[PDB]
Amino acid sequence: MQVWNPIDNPKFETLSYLPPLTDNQIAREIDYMLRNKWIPCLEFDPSGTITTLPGQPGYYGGRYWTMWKLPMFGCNNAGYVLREIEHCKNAYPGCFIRVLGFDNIRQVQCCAFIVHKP
Amino acid sequence: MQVWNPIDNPKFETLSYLPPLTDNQIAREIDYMLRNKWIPCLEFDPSGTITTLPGQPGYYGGRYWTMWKLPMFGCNNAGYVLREIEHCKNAYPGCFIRVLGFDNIRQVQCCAFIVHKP
Amino acid sequence: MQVWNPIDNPKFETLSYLPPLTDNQIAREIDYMLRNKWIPCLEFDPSGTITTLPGQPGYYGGRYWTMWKLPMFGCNNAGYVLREIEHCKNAYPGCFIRVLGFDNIRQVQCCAFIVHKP
Amino acid sequence: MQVWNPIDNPKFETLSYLPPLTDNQIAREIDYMLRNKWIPCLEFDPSGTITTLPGQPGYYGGRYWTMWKLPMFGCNNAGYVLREIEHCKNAYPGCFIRVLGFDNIRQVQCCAFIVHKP
Repeated sequence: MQVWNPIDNPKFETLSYLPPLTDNQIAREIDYMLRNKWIPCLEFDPSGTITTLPGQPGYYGGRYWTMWKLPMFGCNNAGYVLREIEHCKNAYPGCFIRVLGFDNIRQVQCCAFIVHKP
Repeated sequence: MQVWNPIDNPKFETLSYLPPLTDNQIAREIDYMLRNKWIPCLEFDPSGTITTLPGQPGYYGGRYWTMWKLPMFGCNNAGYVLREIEHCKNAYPGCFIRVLGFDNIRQVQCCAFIVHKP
Repeated sequence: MQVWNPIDNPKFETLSYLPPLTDNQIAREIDYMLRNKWIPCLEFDPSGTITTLPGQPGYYGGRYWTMWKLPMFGCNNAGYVLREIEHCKNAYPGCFIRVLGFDNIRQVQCCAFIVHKP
Repeated sequence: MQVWNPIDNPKFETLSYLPPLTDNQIAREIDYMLRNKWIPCLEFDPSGTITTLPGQPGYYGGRYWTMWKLPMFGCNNAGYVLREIEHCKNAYPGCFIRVLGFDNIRQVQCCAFIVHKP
């Protein structure tokens, strides 16, 4: 029998229950988005809390982050996405950073995972 | 004439107005729960405050604590409950700890008292 | 022309716009309450702020203080009220203190002023 | 491509997106108010934040400041407005300061800009 820790144990959605992610395993999730013709993007924010309202169902605060430059339309190689992450983290070394993708035919995001923590 | 102190004087429900509890007087409240065929349990939480809501009668926040492992079904000797409290005290030396009992025929708790303070 | 200061300038109701009160001028407001057959009392509290509620007219929080021992029924000399203030000042040297009076025929207070500040 | 900074970048309404203001171009915005027959005034406050209410459209908190002495009725030279700003700066060296103007025929303010920051 073992006990799960309730104090100071935050989580960050998908892939947060596995061992930490290495640099190889990161450029295998981008070649899967490129093989299906999706569009990469980047974001950053200094905090991650959630706020509500008294009597309004389905309203939450803290779901929008700030966009780095613009979506990378017409991209074929995975060596540019990896270089943009390094430019992002040299200017803001005290924020979180997250990677997304875009399906343009169904208009919905397809991926999300964290690559940097403060 | 004497004056009761209003500053920094919290209380913790049953048995809090008596002198502090010794190790002998603790293993006399367990032999009374065992003589009536009840089931022991343990809990712990870092805080103890209470919160309310504007216009909802009978709603309070801060009434659930975290359970240690599981209720001790089929227990006859009082030397195991005393050993589990010591295992609980080494993992979390900065929390409160409470002892409970269960009546399975009327479905209601039967006792509660505090054994450790931060 | 001169300017009235808006920063860090609290006030405490009646008699608070006059120069500070000396020990002589304090035992002249008690002989005026005793000449009309009223009953002295004492109070103390650590804070002095006021709160409200969203949509309830005439509700304010922070209007009750704590009472020292009991009202002084049947008191004729002013040397006891002055001695009780000194007993109150040694037990709680970090609170405010107020002096009250009671009219028992119209059931309403008649006086109030501050004698000690933290 | 360049990125606009989202962290710790407050703004103060009109003329805040231009380079900082020198002493020459502070005595050119007053001769424009004097040529149209308007009335100068001054203000100061220690903070600059805004607050709202749950369900009341068009209500905001933090829109009133404190007035220095009085509006300058019948003023023709711009050397008095410049001297009053210096008297205001020695008494309260930890507040913001604003300059206003008044049109008495349409009853509406005509300008506002900041001249001192903490």
